[PDB]
Amino acid sequence: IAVDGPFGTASEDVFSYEVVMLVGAGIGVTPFASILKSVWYKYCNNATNLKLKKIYFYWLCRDTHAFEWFADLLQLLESQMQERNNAGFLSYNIYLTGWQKTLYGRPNWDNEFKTIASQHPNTRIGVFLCGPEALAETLSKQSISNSESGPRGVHFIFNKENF
Ligand code: NI
Ligand code: NI
Ligand code: NI
Ligand code: NI
Ligand code: NI
Ligand code: NI
Ligand code: NI
Repeated sequence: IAVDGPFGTASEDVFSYEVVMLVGAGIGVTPFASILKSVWYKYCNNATNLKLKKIYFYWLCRDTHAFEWFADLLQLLESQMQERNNAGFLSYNIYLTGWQKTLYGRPNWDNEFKTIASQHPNTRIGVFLCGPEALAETLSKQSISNSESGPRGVHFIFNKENF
């Protein structure tokens, strides 16, 4: 059993939230490949657990060919989802940082958290990451700064995972 596999801790944590923000940068996108596959499998066969309803995926990429296989995986998943009546389950943004649209540059995280927040009031959002320690700081800060103690407040819970 792998942490990034169907019965791994990371996969279980991801499935415990109604909505999640998954961020994978560079080689850090690799674990998410197995996680996305397992989540799609569970969604189609796991009657006993129906918690996860929405995935916001962020891919920070420098070399587009090095992980060409990951892009194909995203299209594959996206296709299967549109098929079995579930397009909208996954929304992904790809950022080419070398210098479902693909953008050049890095995201404005403050803007991203606000948008997601406004779309899911009174929701506990799990935030996950596999990438540079700095990006972890940013996500942590944003997660806290964008959460609200109010009744309709949104909660961004950054989950540490041992990839
Ligand atoms: Ni194992
Ligand atoms: Ni496993
Ligand atoms: Ni378990
Ligand atoms: Ni090659
Ligand atoms: Ni350069
Ligand atoms: Ni709700
Ligand atoms: Ni609350």
